[PDB]
Amino acid sequence: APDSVDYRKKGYVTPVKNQGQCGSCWAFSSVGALEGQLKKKTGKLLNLSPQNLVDCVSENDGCGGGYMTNAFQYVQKNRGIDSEDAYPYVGQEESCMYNPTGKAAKCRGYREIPEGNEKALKRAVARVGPVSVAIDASLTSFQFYSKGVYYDESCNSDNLNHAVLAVGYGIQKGNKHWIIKNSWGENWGNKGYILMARNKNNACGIANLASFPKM
Ligand SMILES: *C(#N)C1=NC(N2[C][C][N][C][C]2)=NC([N][C]2[C][C][C][C][C]2)=N1
Repeated sequence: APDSVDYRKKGYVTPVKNQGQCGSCWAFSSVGALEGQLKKKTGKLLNLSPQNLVDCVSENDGCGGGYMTNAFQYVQKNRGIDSEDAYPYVGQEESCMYNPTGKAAKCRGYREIPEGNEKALKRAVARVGPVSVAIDASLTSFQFYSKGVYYDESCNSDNLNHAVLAVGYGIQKGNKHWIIKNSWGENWGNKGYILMARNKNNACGIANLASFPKM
């Protein structure tokens, strides 16, 4: 263990989920960050509801994509977000079914990492916890990733098409990286995660759309 951190070993990360056919990566990413702050603030965490966000964040497009900051704003204005148990994931948008009795967390706003600043993202991951981020995950090599530290210069930092969650950082075999939680199931990548090159010119745009909720 070098100059690094891995929140999976600290109870700040819930099990890896599978968004299914639905383009809800942004909802899983948002919930992931919210869950981390729930643990930081209260000492306990709980699977929050991605469906709640898919069905109720009108500024977003449901299974057609969306932004994490919009989700954080919703939780704030809504005065809460339901737990997974109270508002189960069905993988398809349905009418907003938010129920305050199932509230499991709330937030008072959010902060965005300065665009392209990986040092700032590193500081946020160390001082805040899991951070919602967006990347270019369109490359076939990204999708079939299995191990090691992913680095492909063909990645387009101007084409963020998938939202994920930075749950740590460190170094493998001399290769600095970010520990990334995806939402394509535990069967994807390495147990649901991917190690992405860190301090390599903001590879794949990892620090271009990073944010976290405030509690
Ligand atoms: C996720 N999952 C996710 N899915 C989509 N789409 C739209 C195009 N067709 C597939 C489903 N879109 C987005 N948008 C985000 C990309 C990363 C930056 C914030 C928006 N996410």
